[PDB]
Amino acid sequence: ILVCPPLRSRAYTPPEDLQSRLESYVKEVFGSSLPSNWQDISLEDSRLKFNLLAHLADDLGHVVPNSRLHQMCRVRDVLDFYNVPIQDRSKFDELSASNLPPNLKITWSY
Amino acid sequence: QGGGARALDLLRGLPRVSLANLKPNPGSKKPERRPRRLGFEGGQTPFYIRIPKYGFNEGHSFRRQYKPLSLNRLQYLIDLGRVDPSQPIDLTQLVNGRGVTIQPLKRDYGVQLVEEGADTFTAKVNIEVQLASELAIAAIEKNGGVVTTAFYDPRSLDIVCKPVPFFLRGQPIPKRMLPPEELVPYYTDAKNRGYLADPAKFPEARLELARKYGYILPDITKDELFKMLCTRKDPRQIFFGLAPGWVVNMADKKILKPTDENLLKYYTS
Amino acid sequence: YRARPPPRRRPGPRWPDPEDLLTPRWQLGPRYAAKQFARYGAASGVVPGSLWPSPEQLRELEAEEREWYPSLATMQESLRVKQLAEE
Amino acid sequence: PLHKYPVWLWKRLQLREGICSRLPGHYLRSLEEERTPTPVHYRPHGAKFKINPKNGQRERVEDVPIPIYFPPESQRGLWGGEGWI
Amino acid sequence: PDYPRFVESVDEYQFVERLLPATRIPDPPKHEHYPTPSGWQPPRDPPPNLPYFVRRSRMHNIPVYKDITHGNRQMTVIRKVEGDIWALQKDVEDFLSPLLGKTPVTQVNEVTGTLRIKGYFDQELKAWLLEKGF
Amino acid sequence: IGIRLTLPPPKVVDRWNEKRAMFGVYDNIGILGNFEKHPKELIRGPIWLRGWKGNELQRCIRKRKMVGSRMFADDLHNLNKRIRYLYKHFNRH
Amino acid sequence: PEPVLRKVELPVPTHRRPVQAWVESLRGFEQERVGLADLHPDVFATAPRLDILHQVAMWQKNFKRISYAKTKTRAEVRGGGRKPWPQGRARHGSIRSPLWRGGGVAHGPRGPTSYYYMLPMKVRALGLKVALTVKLAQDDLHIMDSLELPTGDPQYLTELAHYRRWGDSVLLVDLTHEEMPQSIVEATSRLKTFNLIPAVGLNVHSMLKHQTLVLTLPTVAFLEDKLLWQDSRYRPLYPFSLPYSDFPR
Ligand SMILES: [Mg+2]
Ligand SMILES: [Mg+2]
Ligand SMILES: [Mg+2]
Repeated sequence: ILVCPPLRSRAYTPPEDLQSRLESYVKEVFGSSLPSNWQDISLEDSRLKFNLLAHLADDLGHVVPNSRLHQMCRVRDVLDFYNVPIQDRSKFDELSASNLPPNLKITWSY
Repeated sequence: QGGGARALDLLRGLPRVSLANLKPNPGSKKPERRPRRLGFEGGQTPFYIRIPKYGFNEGHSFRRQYKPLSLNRLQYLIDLGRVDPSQPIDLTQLVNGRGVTIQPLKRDYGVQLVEEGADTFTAKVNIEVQLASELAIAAIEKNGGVVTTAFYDPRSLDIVCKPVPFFLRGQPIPKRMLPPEELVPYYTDAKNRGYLADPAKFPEARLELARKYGYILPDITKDELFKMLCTRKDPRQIFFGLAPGWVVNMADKKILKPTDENLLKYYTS
Repeated sequence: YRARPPPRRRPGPRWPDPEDLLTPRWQLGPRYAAKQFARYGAASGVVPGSLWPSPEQLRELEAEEREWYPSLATMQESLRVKQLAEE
Repeated sequence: PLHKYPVWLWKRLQLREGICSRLPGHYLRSLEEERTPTPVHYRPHGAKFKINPKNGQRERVEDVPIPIYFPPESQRGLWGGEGWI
Repeated sequence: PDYPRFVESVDEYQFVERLLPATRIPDPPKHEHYPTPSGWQPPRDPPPNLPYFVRRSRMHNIPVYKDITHGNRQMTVIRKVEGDIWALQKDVEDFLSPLLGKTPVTQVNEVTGTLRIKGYFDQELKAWLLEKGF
Repeated sequence: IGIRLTLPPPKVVDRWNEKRAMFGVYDNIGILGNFEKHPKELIRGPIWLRGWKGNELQRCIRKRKMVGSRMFADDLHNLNKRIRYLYKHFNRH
Repeated sequence: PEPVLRKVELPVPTHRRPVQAWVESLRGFEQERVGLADLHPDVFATAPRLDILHQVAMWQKNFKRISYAKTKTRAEVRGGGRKPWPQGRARHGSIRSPLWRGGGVAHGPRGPTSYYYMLPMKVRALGLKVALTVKLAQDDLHIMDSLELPTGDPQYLTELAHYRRWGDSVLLVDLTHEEMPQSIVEATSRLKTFNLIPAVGLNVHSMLKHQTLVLTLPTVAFLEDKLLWQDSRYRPLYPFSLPYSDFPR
């Protein structure tokens, strides 16, 4: 039988070594032909774009959604996207996580 | 720079579009109001009655109508590739290119070529129309083109304008009738380039137009497209290359011709 | 769920039962057979020879033509007579 | 609700049932035929088409027979198609 | 029973195919000299680099149309506008203000991508848009 | 008086029953199906009201024309009377 | 093995570029990012016209509506022909007057009543483009290479949608009814919110009803071909059902 893997958390925090980790991945997909201005490499080629984004999603675990795929024109655009943290906390947790004054009590009935 | 992409970008943040959050465009719906003989003046003779009768519209339904096709429109159609000047241009090609709209049920008898745009008309065409003005004919001839005026009857006009609907009826191609007695003079006159006019007179009439309007009558016989330019349909032929009596089988892509002597004599008569 | 098969126009010629009284008369005659051949051609099953008029129908056609559609010579001759009288 | 067949067709449906259906085919045809009687009390149009004098246009013309009433007495005699108008 | 004899000729069917119309609007043929005798000119290639783009109509014409309501409100409409429509409004205002002598009254419909201008400027706007390369 | 003293049985609508789940499917049969069929052919209902709309007078005239011969005597009599009534009403007589 | 890379078959306007979606697969839970597909910008990146969606949604709601409600007028209620005698007789004309209990309805429904109307063909086509564009812009559109499943069990498809965070309701669109894989047919036939339709059945109402839209790669090519045809077509000489030089194909 096939067992469904557990639901993945959507939380994402950019790794500190992201720029270095991307530079390596870019050298793999695009070779070492153009180290200068690596962030300006265009992603017009679908095959190269798939390999780069697919590698990042596999490693980092965070994938560019369909709505943003066309926006990844250059490698710099891909770098900007992965520099944005994502939070997967519920609204109740978000409200509780924010420091609440002693006289504010929030109860979640769901 | 981004106006379409900005709207789609805003969509990403907003809630999922669904049946629960739709609304009509403001101004498209007027709010309903809830309560919660004409021509009679009350005794005097109505205005529309006290006016005398005059035959303004008498016989309107039997008057012939012709859709005007200008040289501007014809040149514009050629420029955009919707009518091809390298082949004979007739009602079918004009209708197929959406250049003109013909309503046989509204007493349309074809297209009348009008001189508007003659100054800038540059195309060399072989065109068949129902009526043509003197200036319109001169504009076409001055460019080396050929213009001929031909008559289609209501039934023939309907078929020529929309061939495919006719072929689906399953009837043999009829032979188009001759013009009525009143029109016969127009279509047998070389000055109009009538399709029933003597071919020998044409050179004289063609030269007279060149003299009057001050251009040198070109020799189309020397033209490479001369064969196409002189292509014309028999007075009884609705379509080029198709004789009366033939049955078109679009499903099998075949044409059926009758071999009966009596039928052949009728269709060729 | 799974949607039911898309509605499709019934294929081929439809020959309504002639005996059935509810069969519309317009579907019975020859004008209907001719349209079934034009649309479906050989698959219609209509004998192509029926498409043209018969000797009886042809005789009536020619009779109608001569009565109301005079020849070119007749119209040209008639016009000359009228032109002379008016002049 | 609606009837399955038009009420005017009910008569023809009767001939398809029971004793009427068993009648000879040749006899049943005589009943089905609806030939037009020879014009007696009206003058028929000569041709299918005529030229309208008012507008000088060829228009289709149709012959409309006059309704003739035949009294029971006529059935005993021979009136040659004539009847009360 | 007896029926007139007939022959099946496939060769002549080519003439029937001439009679069949096309659903798709043909692409304009290439010309050696532009504009054409009727005045038509194709859109520039590559597209002009601007914050907005004005698409051609399905008939390859510039989508500038005269409009009138109430019998007296003459208006000009520019349709099929993409990108920053507000940038086009300022460009139209700068272009038409000398001719009128005042700022032209206009309406920007961002949803439909339509610019509505009071008064008839269809001919002037068509030539103005043609120069830009639309 | 005039108002129920108890709550009516709670309404339970199955939003995902087969009929609702497939509502609207094939409404684009023509645009997406080479125009072999028109969307109005999907419409089920009275033979005289398929892909056609009109006011009550127009509906009554249309119904009598298409199925008048098949109607029951009393129904046909009412329809004829209605048309005459509506003809005067809609023509401001 | 090899990335499935779909390119836009039809010409794209030179001033626009195609939008893109990930190509996924239903053969396994983690079989996302199996390819990258290009989508015609005029079909999947049109202006988000919510007003047009309302036009087409309401048209779908009401165009085939037939109301069978009917009441009886004072002329149709049983009896009531005479003028009631109680003391002249005229004071009341009939006992079936609307004012009388048991009388005719003065202004009631007079059905069957049709609500049929048709939006212009180009408007209905535009609605489909907007719905497709809205789904992609809101990350509710997933493109599949095929609808083939490892098994026909519905619990697999349910768990798969949950793992990929699709949503409570999913509309599955395949190219043709006849060639639908049996595995997906069996799974969706037992699911109320997971509905499988052919491409010809695509409509705005179903797309809005279902939170998630799943289209196969062949369906994308089919959709772009049909919807883009409206943009470049002539005005009709006669119905498109009749023969044309270039239609169909
Ligand atoms: Mg207007
Ligand atoms: Mg009564
Ligand atoms: Mg009652």
